[PDB]
Amino acid sequence: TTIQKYWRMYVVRRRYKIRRAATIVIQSYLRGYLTRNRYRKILREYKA
Amino acid sequence: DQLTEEQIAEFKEAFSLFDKDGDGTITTKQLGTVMRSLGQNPTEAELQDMINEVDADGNGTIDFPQFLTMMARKMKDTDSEEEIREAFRVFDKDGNGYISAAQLRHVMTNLGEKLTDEEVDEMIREADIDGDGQVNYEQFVQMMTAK
Amino acid sequence: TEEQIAEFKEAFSLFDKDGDGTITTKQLGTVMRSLGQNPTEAELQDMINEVDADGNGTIDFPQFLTMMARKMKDTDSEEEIREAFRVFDKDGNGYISAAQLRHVMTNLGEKLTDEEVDEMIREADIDGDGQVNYEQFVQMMTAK
Amino acid sequence: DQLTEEQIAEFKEAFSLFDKDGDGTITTKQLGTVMRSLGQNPTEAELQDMINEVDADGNGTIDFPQFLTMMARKMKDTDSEEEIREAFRVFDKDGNGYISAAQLRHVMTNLGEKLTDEEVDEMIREADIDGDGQVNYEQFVQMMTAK
Repeated sequence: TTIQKYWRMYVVRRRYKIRRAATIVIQSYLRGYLTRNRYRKILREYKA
Repeated sequence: DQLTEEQIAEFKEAFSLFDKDGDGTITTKQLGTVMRSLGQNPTEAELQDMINEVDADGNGTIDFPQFLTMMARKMKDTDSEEEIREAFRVFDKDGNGYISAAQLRHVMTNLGEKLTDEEVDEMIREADIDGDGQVNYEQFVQMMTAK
Repeated sequence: TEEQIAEFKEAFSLFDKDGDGTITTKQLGTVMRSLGQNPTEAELQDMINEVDADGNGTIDFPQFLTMMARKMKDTDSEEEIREAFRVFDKDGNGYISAAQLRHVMTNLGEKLTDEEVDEMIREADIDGDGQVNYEQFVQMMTAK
Repeated sequence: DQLTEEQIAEFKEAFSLFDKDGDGTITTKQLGTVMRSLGQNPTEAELQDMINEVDADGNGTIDFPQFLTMMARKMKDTDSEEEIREAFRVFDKDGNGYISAAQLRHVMTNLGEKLTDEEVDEMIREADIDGDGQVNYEQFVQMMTAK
């Protein structure tokens, strides 16, 4: 029983941490394109 | 015995993760999934004990203060992975650290907390155990040590 | 390449409104996200603290280029994002629900604002309950 | 910074030109036209900065000493047509180096300084700019070469 509980919790924690890291990278990438759009708008205004 | 604000923030983050309703309530099954996700170390019987301690009022959902309370209890528990290694050695009939996957599955499922074959196959994949050939569990308990 | 460094200097000068020649930490992060790299909030603060260990709050160009090298190392290909989404996707065919993505993104790591959630939902044109592809969304974010 | 005699002669010739009254105190609106026709490449923000300096000097009217001083601060500016070509290319949506005259007009007028439609047509005119067709960048190169 101890090994069952320990195994299942460690596996779930590991998968949860992997998912959290992947989604944090995804969130950074999503902020990326909006910031790129703002920077492109600034460049476009300066060129105008 | 109080959780550090870093662990408090991480556990509130997981709390919001499981806030499918979003009102600050956690189901008992949702609480068990949270327990597995956080790496805290209860027994299924201990899980039911924590559940009924929460449900002494009868709400059936877990709030954040009592959440921090049993998390303090759980870090006070502080199980050791060397005990897990000794349990494996007792489980290992050979005693050399190499035990067949069939024996592991049988002992793993037919004692106390029964497990589905899907979970056993997932553990085999995680522990790279071979059904026929003996595969050392020392690597998998080394990964257990990370918690 | 040299053209990349020249464009980085151009952005450095244009963002600097006072023209001092060294950007501010808030401007630093803004241009970090604007230049194309994807800074995770923990590592974003990590590089912020590494730069501001001197405490000036201003970013000099040589160290700026060095941590541009750090950023381009940090940059993740579209394939990793698609694989992560597929792992999150129950179907596994590249079609994922937007509601699940919204909740996962908001809860995990940084808190994602509702306006930003709507922004990425409209960009990806993924229905909240429907199963729509996340991939072309990833490539068009990369292209921008 | 003091220029040659011919420089100041040309400057005073333009001074007499735009001085419809010949008083010697020219308002800011006409001073901007003087600056642009004289050979400078002034930013509208830089023009407004010059206007603020004139207003600090007072009366919003230019004098030839102030005129020569702001010459001395303005000749230092120099622009390369490659940068403007890159600006037009990034203005171009397709990125092939060819942007429609209507699209160019809309892109230039919607943001930045709200340049009037008649001077946009004057851009189209005298440069063989095709209204519906995409604008040749060599036309713009020649226009900036003529300044």
